[PDB]
Amino acid sequence: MEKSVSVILLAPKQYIPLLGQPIALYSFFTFSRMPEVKEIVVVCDPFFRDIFEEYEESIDVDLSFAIPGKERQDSVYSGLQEIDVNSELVCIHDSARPLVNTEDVEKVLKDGSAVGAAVLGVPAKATIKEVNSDSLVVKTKTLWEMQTPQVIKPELLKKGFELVKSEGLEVTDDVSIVEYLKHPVYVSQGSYTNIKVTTPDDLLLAERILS
Amino acid sequence: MEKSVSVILLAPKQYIPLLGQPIALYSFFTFSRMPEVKEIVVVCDPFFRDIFEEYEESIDVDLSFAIPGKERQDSVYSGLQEIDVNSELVCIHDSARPLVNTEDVEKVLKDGSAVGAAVLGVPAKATIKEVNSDSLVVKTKTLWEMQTPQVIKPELLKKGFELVKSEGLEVTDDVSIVEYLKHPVYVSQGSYTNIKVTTPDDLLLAERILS
Ligand SMILES: Oc1c(Br)cc(Br)cc1-c1cc(C(F)(F)F)no1
Ligand SMILES: Oc1c(Br)cc(Br)cc1-c1cc(C(F)(F)F)no1
Ligand SMILES: [K+]
Ligand SMILES: [K+]
Ligand SMILES: [K+]
Ligand SMILES: [K+]
Repeated sequence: MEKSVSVILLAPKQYIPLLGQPIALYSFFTFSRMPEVKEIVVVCDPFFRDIFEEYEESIDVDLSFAIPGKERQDSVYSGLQEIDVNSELVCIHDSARPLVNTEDVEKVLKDGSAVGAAVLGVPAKATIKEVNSDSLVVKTKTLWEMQTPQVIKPELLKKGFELVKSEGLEVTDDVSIVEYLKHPVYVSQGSYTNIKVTTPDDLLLAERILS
Repeated sequence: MEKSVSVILLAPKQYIPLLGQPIALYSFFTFSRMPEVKEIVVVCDPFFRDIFEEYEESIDVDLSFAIPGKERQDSVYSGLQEIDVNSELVCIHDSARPLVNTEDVEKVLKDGSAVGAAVLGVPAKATIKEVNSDSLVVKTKTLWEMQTPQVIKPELLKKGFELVKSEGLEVTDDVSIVEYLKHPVYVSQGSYTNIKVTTPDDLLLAERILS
Protein backbone atom coordinates (compact mmCIF):
# COMPACT_ATOMS: atom_id res chain seq x y z
CA MET A 1 0.00 0.00 0.00
CA GLU A 2 2.74 2.48 1.00
CA LYS A 3 4.46 4.06 -2.04
CA SER A 4 2.23 1.91 -4.29
CA VAL A 5 0.32 4.54 -6.29
CA SER A 6 1.38 6.68 -9.24
CA VAL A 7 -0.58 9.91 -9.71
CA ILE A 8 -1.07 11.19 -13.25
CA LEU A 9 -1.93 14.87 -12.59
CA LEU A 10 -3.71 16.45 -15.61
CA ALA A 11 -2.74 20.15 -15.88
CA PRO A 12 -5.28 29.18 -17.68
CA LYS A 13 -7.93 28.34 -15.06
CA GLN A 14 -5.93 25.60 -13.25
CA TYR A 15 -3.14 28.16 -12.58
CA ILE A 16 -5.42 30.94 -11.25
CA PRO A 17 -4.58 31.23 -7.53
CA LEU A 18 -7.21 30.25 -4.95
CA LEU A 19 -6.65 31.95 -1.56
CA GLY A 20 -3.23 32.90 -3.00
CA GLN A 21 -1.90 29.51 -4.16
CA PRO A 22 -2.20 28.21 -7.79
CA ILE A 23 -5.17 25.82 -8.26
CA ALA A 24 -3.03 22.91 -9.58
CA LEU A 25 -0.83 22.90 -6.42
CA TYR A 26 -3.75 22.14 -4.05
CA SER A 27 -4.27 18.56 -5.34
CA PHE A 28 -0.52 18.11 -6.01
CA PHE A 29 0.18 18.58 -2.27
CA THR A 30 -2.85 16.53 -1.20
CA PHE A 31 -1.39 13.56 -3.15
CA SER A 32 2.24 14.20 -2.11
CA ARG A 33 1.50 13.92 1.65
CA MET A 34 -0.26 10.55 1.26
CA PRO A 35 2.10 7.65 2.17
CA GLU A 36 0.41 5.53 -0.53
CA VAL A 37 1.54 7.94 -3.27
CA LYS A 38 4.93 7.16 -4.70
CA GLU A 39 5.27 9.46 -7.71
CA ILE A 40 3.31 12.31 -9.25
CA VAL A 41 3.83 12.21 -13.02
CA VAL A 42 2.60 15.76 -13.85
CA VAL A 43 1.13 16.54 -17.29
CA CYS A 44 1.70 20.21 -18.17
CA ASP A 45 3.09 22.57 -20.79
CA PRO A 46 6.87 23.23 -20.15
CA PHE A 47 6.07 26.90 -19.31
CA PHE A 48 4.45 25.65 -16.07
CA ARG A 49 7.06 22.94 -15.18
CA ASP A 50 8.74 25.36 -12.72
CA ILE A 51 5.39 25.81 -10.87
CA PHE A 52 5.81 22.24 -9.50
CA GLU A 53 9.66 22.15 -9.51
CA GLU A 54 9.84 24.79 -6.73
CA TYR A 55 8.32 22.41 -4.15
CA GLU A 56 10.22 19.23 -5.14
CA GLU A 57 12.61 18.98 -2.16
CA SER A 58 9.81 19.56 0.37
CA ILE A 59 7.40 16.93 -1.04
CA ASP A 60 7.71 13.21 -0.16
CA VAL A 61 7.12 11.89 -3.71
CA ASP A 62 8.87 11.55 -7.06
CA LEU A 63 8.04 14.49 -9.33
CA SER A 64 8.09 13.64 -13.05
CA PHE A 65 6.70 15.38 -16.14
CA ALA A 66 4.82 14.65 -19.37
CA ILE A 67 3.76 16.72 -22.39
CA PRO A 68 -0.04 17.05 -22.92
CA GLY A 69 -1.84 15.81 -26.05
CA LYS A 70 -4.82 17.05 -28.08
CA GLU A 71 -7.61 15.31 -26.13
CA ARG A 72 -7.80 14.15 -22.48
CA GLN A 73 -6.98 10.50 -23.31
CA ASP A 74 -3.75 11.50 -25.17
CA SER A 75 -2.51 13.30 -22.05
CA VAL A 76 -3.32 10.19 -19.94
CA TYR A 77 -1.35 7.91 -22.30
CA SER A 78 1.59 10.36 -22.23
CA GLY A 79 1.55 10.30 -18.41
CA LEU A 80 1.14 6.50 -18.36
CA GLN A 81 4.50 6.09 -20.18
CA GLU A 82 6.49 7.63 -17.24
CA ILE A 83 4.87 5.71 -14.38
CA ASP A 84 6.74 3.07 -12.45
CA VAL A 85 7.19 -0.44 -13.89
CA ASN A 86 5.95 -1.82 -10.49
CA SER A 87 3.22 0.75 -9.71
CA GLU A 88 0.07 -1.07 -8.53
CA LEU A 89 -2.41 1.78 -9.20
CA VAL A 90 -2.43 4.78 -11.44
CA CYS A 91 -4.43 7.65 -9.96
CA ILE A 92 -5.55 10.01 -12.72
CA HIS A 93 -6.62 13.46 -11.46
CA ASP A 94 -7.82 16.70 -13.06
CA SER A 95 -5.79 19.62 -11.61
CA ALA A 96 -8.89 21.83 -12.07
CA ARG A 97 -10.35 19.99 -9.02
CA PRO A 98 -8.19 21.50 -6.23
CA LEU A 99 -10.59 20.73 -3.34
CA VAL A 100 -10.51 16.87 -3.32
CA ASN A 101 -10.31 15.64 0.30
CA THR A 102 -7.55 13.29 1.43
CA GLU A 103 -10.27 11.03 2.90
CA ASP A 104 -12.05 10.78 -0.47
CA VAL A 105 -8.74 10.04 -2.26
CA GLU A 106 -8.11 7.29 0.36
CA LYS A 107 -11.57 5.88 -0.41
CA VAL A 108 -11.18 5.76 -4.19
CA LEU A 109 -7.63 4.36 -3.87
CA LYS A 110 -8.94 1.56 -1.64
CA ASP A 111 -11.86 0.89 -4.03
CA GLY A 112 -9.54 0.94 -7.06
CA SER A 113 -7.23 -1.57 -5.38
CA ALA A 114 -10.12 -3.94 -4.59
CA VAL A 115 -12.08 -3.66 -7.86
CA GLY A 116 -9.33 -2.77 -10.37
CA ALA A 117 -10.99 0.48 -11.42
CA ALA A 118 -12.78 3.13 -9.36
CA VAL A 119 -13.85 6.75 -9.84
CA LEU A 120 -15.03 9.37 -7.31
CA GLY A 121 -18.67 10.39 -7.86
CA VAL A 122 -21.68 11.99 -6.20
CA PRO A 123 -25.42 11.47 -6.72
CA ALA A 124 -26.57 13.94 -9.40
CA LYS A 125 -28.66 16.52 -7.52
CA ALA A 126 -30.37 17.83 -10.68
CA THR A 127 -33.34 16.07 -12.30
CA ILE A 128 -31.74 14.30 -15.27
CA LYS A 129 -33.69 12.70 -18.13
CA GLU A 130 -32.68 10.75 -21.21
CA VAL A 131 -33.83 12.53 -24.38
CA ASN A 132 -34.01 10.91 -27.83
CA SER A 133 -33.13 12.35 -31.28
CA ASP A 134 -36.69 13.74 -31.58
CA SER A 135 -36.18 15.76 -28.32
CA LEU A 136 -38.66 13.58 -26.38
CA VAL A 137 -38.13 12.26 -22.86
CA VAL A 138 -37.30 8.53 -22.87
CA LYS A 139 -39.56 7.65 -19.91
CA THR A 140 -38.94 5.06 -17.18
CA LYS A 141 -32.24 4.51 -12.25
CA THR A 142 -29.64 6.17 -9.99
CA LEU A 143 -27.48 8.62 -11.93
CA TRP A 144 -24.15 9.86 -10.59
CA GLU A 145 -21.92 12.80 -11.48
CA MET A 146 -18.32 11.59 -12.12
CA GLN A 147 -15.38 13.49 -10.62
CA THR A 148 -11.67 12.56 -10.33
CA PRO A 149 -9.53 10.78 -9.22
CA GLN A 150 -10.06 7.93 -11.65
CA VAL A 151 -8.08 5.06 -10.08
CA ILE A 152 -7.11 2.07 -12.23
CA LYS A 153 -4.55 -0.75 -12.34
CA PRO A 154 -2.03 0.07 -15.09
CA GLU A 155 -2.50 -3.31 -16.90
CA LEU A 156 -6.24 -2.56 -17.22
CA LEU A 157 -5.62 0.95 -18.57
CA LYS A 158 -3.05 -0.40 -21.08
CA LYS A 159 -5.50 -3.11 -22.22
CA GLY A 160 -8.08 -0.35 -22.79
CA PHE A 161 -5.68 1.65 -24.98
CA GLU A 162 -4.66 -1.49 -26.95
CA LEU A 163 -8.27 -2.60 -27.63
CA VAL A 164 -9.23 0.88 -28.94
CA LYS A 165 -5.97 0.89 -30.97
CA SER A 166 -6.35 -2.58 -32.53
CA GLU A 167 -10.06 -2.42 -33.42
CA GLY A 168 -9.98 1.36 -34.09
CA LEU A 169 -12.96 2.04 -31.81
CA GLU A 170 -14.40 5.56 -31.45
CA VAL A 171 -13.85 7.50 -28.22
CA THR A 172 -16.03 10.35 -26.84
CA ASP A 173 -16.95 12.41 -23.73
CA ASP A 174 -18.96 9.53 -22.24
CA VAL A 175 -17.32 6.46 -23.88
CA SER A 176 -13.63 6.09 -22.98
CA ILE A 177 -11.07 3.30 -23.52
CA VAL A 178 -12.19 1.75 -20.19
CA GLU A 179 -15.95 1.87 -21.04
CA TYR A 180 -15.09 -0.70 -23.75
CA LEU A 181 -13.58 -3.12 -21.18
CA LYS A 182 -15.77 -5.78 -19.55
CA HIS A 183 -13.87 -5.09 -16.30
CA PRO A 184 -16.08 -3.39 -13.68
CA VAL A 185 -15.78 0.24 -12.58
CA TYR A 186 -16.67 1.07 -8.99
CA VAL A 187 -18.11 4.46 -8.05
CA SER A 188 -16.70 5.70 -4.74
CA GLN A 189 -18.98 8.24 -3.03
CA GLY A 190 -17.14 11.58 -2.74
CA SER A 191 -18.09 15.10 -1.69
CA TYR A 192 -20.10 17.79 -3.50
CA THR A 193 -17.28 20.17 -2.45
CA ASN A 194 -14.96 18.50 -5.03
CA ILE A 195 -15.95 20.94 -7.79
CA LYS A 196 -14.17 21.56 -11.09
CA VAL A 197 -12.87 25.11 -11.72
CA THR A 198 -13.66 26.87 -15.02
CA THR A 199 -15.93 29.89 -14.37
CA PRO A 200 -15.17 32.81 -11.97
CA ASP A 201 -18.35 31.65 -10.17
CA ASP A 202 -16.31 28.59 -9.08
CA LEU A 203 -13.66 30.75 -7.31
CA LEU A 204 -16.30 32.62 -5.29
CA LEU A 205 -17.72 29.21 -4.26
CA ALA A 206 -14.31 27.50 -3.77
CA GLU A 207 -13.11 30.22 -1.35
CA ARG A 208 -16.32 29.66 0.68
CA ILE A 209 -15.53 25.90 0.79
CA LEU A 210 -11.84 26.30 1.78
CA SER A 211 -13.15 28.35 4.72
CA MET B 1 -52.50 32.15 -28.10
CA GLU B 2 -53.08 35.54 -26.43
CA LYS B 3 -54.35 35.19 -22.82
CA SER B 4 -54.30 31.39 -23.29
CA VAL B 5 -51.83 30.27 -20.60
CA SER B 6 -52.25 29.89 -16.85
CA VAL B 7 -49.04 30.07 -14.82
CA ILE B 8 -48.83 28.02 -11.63
CA LEU B 9 -45.96 29.80 -9.80
CA LEU B 10 -44.43 27.55 -7.09
CA ALA B 11 -43.25 29.70 -4.15
CA PRO B 12 -36.73 31.49 2.60
CA LYS B 13 -34.41 31.41 -0.44
CA GLN B 14 -37.06 32.41 -3.05
CA TYR B 15 -37.71 35.63 -1.07
CA ILE B 16 -34.04 36.64 -0.68
CA PRO B 17 -33.62 39.78 -2.84
CA LEU B 18 -31.41 39.61 -5.94
CA LEU B 19 -30.08 43.05 -6.98
CA GLY B 20 -32.65 44.40 -4.48
CA GLN B 21 -35.86 42.69 -5.66
CA PRO B 22 -37.24 39.43 -4.12
CA ILE B 23 -36.29 36.31 -6.15
CA ALA B 24 -39.93 35.17 -6.69
CA LEU B 25 -40.90 38.51 -8.33
CA TYR B 26 -38.39 38.15 -11.21
CA SER B 27 -40.26 35.25 -12.88
CA PHE B 28 -43.67 36.62 -11.78
CA PHE B 29 -43.03 39.78 -13.87
CA THR B 30 -41.47 37.84 -16.76
CA PHE B 31 -44.75 35.87 -17.06
CA SER B 32 -47.03 38.88 -16.44
CA ARG B 33 -45.66 40.89 -19.41
CA MET B 34 -46.20 38.02 -21.88
CA PRO B 35 -49.44 38.51 -23.88
CA GLU B 36 -49.93 34.71 -23.88
CA VAL B 37 -50.20 34.65 -20.07
CA LYS B 38 -53.69 35.15 -18.76
CA GLU B 39 -53.45 34.42 -15.04
CA ILE B 40 -50.71 33.69 -12.53
CA VAL B 41 -52.12 31.36 -9.87
CA VAL B 42 -49.41 31.85 -7.19
CA VAL B 43 -48.67 29.09 -4.66
CA CYS B 44 -47.33 30.60 -1.42
CA ASP B 45 -47.80 30.74 2.35
CA PRO B 46 -50.30 33.56 3.29
CA PHE B 47 -47.44 35.49 5.01
CA PHE B 48 -46.02 36.19 1.52
CA ARG B 49 -49.37 36.91 -0.28
CA ASP B 50 -48.77 40.68 0.09
CA ILE B 51 -45.38 40.32 -1.72
CA PHE B 52 -47.33 39.74 -4.99
CA GLU B 53 -50.46 41.79 -4.08
CA GLU B 54 -48.46 45.07 -4.16
CA TYR B 55 -47.91 44.83 -7.94
CA GLU B 56 -51.41 43.64 -8.94
CA GLU B 57 -52.71 46.86 -10.56
CA SER B 58 -49.52 47.32 -12.62
CA ILE B 59 -49.40 43.76 -14.04
CA ASP B 60 -51.46 42.71 -17.09
CA VAL B 61 -52.60 39.33 -15.69
CA ASP B 62 -55.02 37.84 -13.17
CA LEU B 63 -53.32 37.29 -9.82
CA SER B 64 -54.75 34.37 -7.81
CA PHE B 65 -53.46 32.37 -4.84
CA ALA B 66 -53.16 28.79 -3.59
CA ILE B 67 -51.94 27.15 -0.36
CA PRO B 68 -48.86 24.88 -0.72
CA GLY B 69 -48.89 21.16 0.15
CA LYS B 70 -46.33 18.76 1.64
CA GLU B 71 -44.56 17.70 -1.58
CA ARG B 72 -44.14 19.51 -4.93
CA GLN B 73 -47.01 17.62 -6.64
CA ASP B 74 -49.49 18.60 -3.86
CA SER B 75 -48.72 22.29 -4.49
CA VAL B 76 -49.25 21.75 -8.26
CA TYR B 77 -52.66 20.12 -7.69
CA SER B 78 -53.65 22.98 -5.33
CA GLY B 79 -52.70 25.52 -8.02
CA LEU B 80 -54.43 23.47 -10.74
CA GLN B 81 -57.81 23.87 -8.92
CA GLU B 82 -57.81 27.72 -9.41
CA ILE B 83 -56.85 27.84 -13.09
CA ASP B 84 -59.31 28.88 -15.75
CA VAL B 85 -61.95 26.43 -17.03
CA ASN B 86 -60.87 27.39 -20.61
CA SER B 87 -57.08 27.68 -20.09
CA GLU B 88 -55.27 25.87 -22.93
CA LEU B 89 -51.90 25.44 -21.15
CA VAL B 90 -50.80 25.38 -17.57
CA CYS B 91 -47.27 26.69 -17.15
CA ILE B 92 -45.77 25.35 -13.92
CA HIS B 93 -42.70 27.31 -12.71
CA ASP B 94 -40.38 27.14 -9.71
CA SER B 95 -40.03 30.67 -8.21
CA ALA B 96 -36.47 29.74 -7.17
CA ARG B 97 -35.53 30.11 -10.89
CA PRO B 98 -35.74 33.93 -11.25
CA LEU B 99 -33.53 34.20 -14.37
CA VAL B 100 -35.69 32.37 -16.98
CA ASN B 101 -35.62 34.35 -20.26
CA THR B 102 -38.83 35.47 -21.95
CA GLU B 103 -37.53 33.88 -25.18
CA ASP B 104 -37.09 30.49 -23.47
CA VAL B 105 -40.59 30.73 -21.91
CA GLU B 106 -41.93 31.51 -25.43
CA LYS B 107 -40.14 28.40 -26.72
CA VAL B 108 -41.46 25.99 -24.09
CA LEU B 109 -44.99 27.47 -24.38
CA LYS B 110 -44.92 26.90 -28.14
CA ASP B 111 -43.55 23.35 -27.69
CA GLY B 112 -46.13 22.59 -24.99
CA SER B 113 -48.93 23.76 -27.26
CA ALA B 114 -47.72 21.56 -30.14
CA VAL B 115 -46.82 18.41 -28.19
CA GLY B 116 -49.15 18.64 -25.17
CA ALA B 117 -46.31 18.61 -22.64
CA ALA B 118 -42.92 20.31 -22.72
CA VAL B 119 -40.20 21.17 -20.20
CA LEU B 120 -37.19 23.52 -20.45
CA GLY B 121 -33.87 21.66 -20.29
CA VAL B 122 -30.17 21.92 -21.10
CA PRO B 123 -27.60 19.26 -22.03
CA ALA B 124 -26.00 18.02 -18.79
CA LYS B 125 -22.45 19.41 -18.85
CA ALA B 126 -21.15 16.96 -16.22
CA THR B 127 -20.15 13.38 -17.04
CA ILE B 128 -23.14 11.38 -15.79
CA LYS B 129 -23.17 7.58 -15.39
CA GLU B 130 -25.82 5.09 -14.34
CA VAL B 131 -24.72 3.18 -11.23
CA ASN B 132 -26.33 -0.06 -9.99
CA SER B 133 -27.10 -1.21 -6.42
CA ASP B 134 -23.57 -2.69 -6.16
CA SER B 135 -22.06 0.79 -6.90
CA LEU B 136 -20.79 -0.32 -10.35
CA VAL B 137 -21.06 1.72 -13.54
CA VAL B 138 -23.76 0.35 -15.86
CA LYS B 139 -21.70 0.69 -19.06
CA THR B 140 -22.93 1.62 -22.55
CA LYS B 141 -27.34 8.37 -24.65
CA THR B 142 -27.95 12.14 -24.43
CA LEU B 143 -28.82 13.20 -20.89
CA TRP B 144 -30.46 16.54 -20.14
CA GLU B 145 -30.86 18.59 -16.97
CA MET B 146 -34.56 19.54 -16.45
CA GLN B 147 -35.49 23.10 -15.46
CA THR B 148 -38.88 24.87 -15.36
CA PRO B 149 -41.29 25.93 -16.80
CA GLN B 150 -43.04 22.60 -17.20
CA VAL B 151 -45.80 23.34 -19.73
CA ILE B 152 -48.74 20.95 -20.04
CA LYS B 153 -52.36 20.91 -21.24
CA PRO B 154 -54.61 20.81 -18.15
CA GLU B 155 -56.54 17.68 -19.32
CA LEU B 156 -53.22 15.78 -19.53
CA LEU B 157 -52.13 16.92 -16.05
CA LYS B 158 -55.56 15.96 -14.60
CA LYS B 159 -55.37 12.52 -16.26
CA GLY B 160 -51.94 12.06 -14.64
CA PHE B 161 -53.31 12.87 -11.17
CA GLU B 162 -56.33 10.56 -11.69
CA LEU B 163 -54.23 7.58 -12.88
CA VAL B 164 -51.88 7.86 -9.85
CA LYS B 165 -54.98 8.27 -7.63
CA SER B 166 -56.97 5.31 -9.00
CA GLU B 167 -54.14 2.75 -9.21
CA GLY B 168 -52.30 4.19 -6.16
CA LEU B 169 -48.98 4.43 -8.02
CA GLU B 170 -45.82 5.61 -6.24
CA VAL B 171 -44.38 9.06 -7.00
CA THR B 172 -40.74 10.18 -6.56
CA ASP B 173 -38.11 12.80 -7.54
CA ASP B 174 -37.70 11.31 -11.03
CA VAL B 175 -41.10 9.59 -11.58
CA SER B 176 -44.03 12.04 -11.52
CA ILE B 177 -47.73 11.71 -12.40
CA VAL B 178 -46.85 12.61 -16.03
CA GLU B 179 -44.00 10.03 -16.30
CA TYR B 180 -46.77 7.40 -15.97
CA LEU B 181 -48.66 8.79 -19.01
CA LYS B 182 -47.96 7.41 -22.49
CA HIS B 183 -48.29 10.99 -23.79
CA PRO B 184 -44.93 12.39 -24.99
CA VAL B 185 -42.91 15.08 -23.21
CA TYR B 186 -40.85 17.43 -25.34
CA VAL B 187 -37.61 18.94 -24.05
CA SER B 188 -37.23 22.56 -25.14
CA GLN B 189 -33.58 23.72 -25.16
CA GLY B 190 -33.16 26.55 -22.63
CA SER B 191 -30.21 28.47 -21.20
CA TYR B 192 -27.58 27.45 -18.62
CA THR B 193 -28.26 30.87 -17.03
CA ASN B 194 -31.68 29.57 -15.81
CA ILE B 195 -30.25 28.35 -12.50
CA LYS B 196 -32.15 27.39 -9.35
CA VAL B 197 -31.39 29.40 -6.18
CA THR B 198 -30.63 27.58 -2.91
CA THR B 199 -27.00 28.26 -1.86
CA PRO B 200 -25.41 31.73 -1.35
CA ASP B 201 -23.05 30.64 -4.18
CA ASP B 202 -26.09 31.01 -6.49
CA LEU B 203 -26.57 34.71 -5.59
CA LEU B 204 -22.94 35.56 -6.37
CA LEU B 205 -23.42 33.81 -9.75
CA ALA B 206 -26.95 35.18 -10.40
CA GLU B 207 -25.81 38.80 -9.92
CA ARG B 208 -23.05 38.16 -12.50
CA ILE B 209 -25.72 36.82 -14.93
CA LEU B 210 -28.20 39.71 -14.42
CA SER B 211 -25.29 41.99 -15.39
O1 LIG C 1 -13.20 6.44 -18.48
C1 LIG C 1 -12.66 5.97 -17.33
C2 LIG C 1 -13.54 5.34 -16.44
BR1 LIG C 1 -15.40 5.11 -16.80
C3 LIG C 1 -13.04 4.85 -15.25
C4 LIG C 1 -11.70 4.97 -14.94
BR2 LIG C 1 -11.09 4.30 -13.33
C5 LIG C 1 -10.83 5.61 -15.83
C6 LIG C 1 -11.28 6.14 -17.05
C7 LIG C 1 -10.35 6.71 -17.86
C8 LIG C 1 -10.47 7.42 -18.98
C9 LIG C 1 -9.22 7.70 -19.37
C10 LIG C 1 -8.80 8.50 -20.60
F1 LIG C 1 -7.60 8.01 -21.04
F2 LIG C 1 -9.71 8.37 -21.55
F3 LIG C 1 -8.65 9.79 -20.29
N1 LIG C 1 -8.32 7.18 -18.55
O2 LIG C 1 -9.00 6.55 -17.61
O1 LIG D 1 -43.05 15.51 -14.27
C1 LIG D 1 -43.45 16.35 -15.26
C2 LIG D 1 -42.87 16.17 -16.52
BR1 LIG D 1 -41.60 14.80 -16.89
C3 LIG D 1 -43.24 17.01 -17.55
C4 LIG D 1 -44.17 18.02 -17.34
BR2 LIG D 1 -44.62 19.12 -18.76
C5 LIG D 1 -44.74 18.20 -16.08
C6 LIG D 1 -44.39 17.38 -14.99
C7 LIG D 1 -45.02 17.62 -13.82
C8 LIG D 1 -44.82 17.14 -12.58
C9 LIG D 1 -45.76 17.70 -11.81
C10 LIG D 1 -45.97 17.48 -10.31
F1 LIG D 1 -47.30 17.61 -10.05
F2 LIG D 1 -45.55 16.28 -9.98
F3 LIG D 1 -45.30 18.40 -9.62
N1 LIG D 1 -46.56 18.49 -12.51
O2 LIG D 1 -46.12 18.45 -13.76
K1 LIG E 1 12.58 13.38 -8.13
K1 LIG F 1 9.47 2.02 -8.50
K1 LIG G 1 -57.25 40.04 -10.26
K1 LIG H 1 -61.08 32.54 -18.51
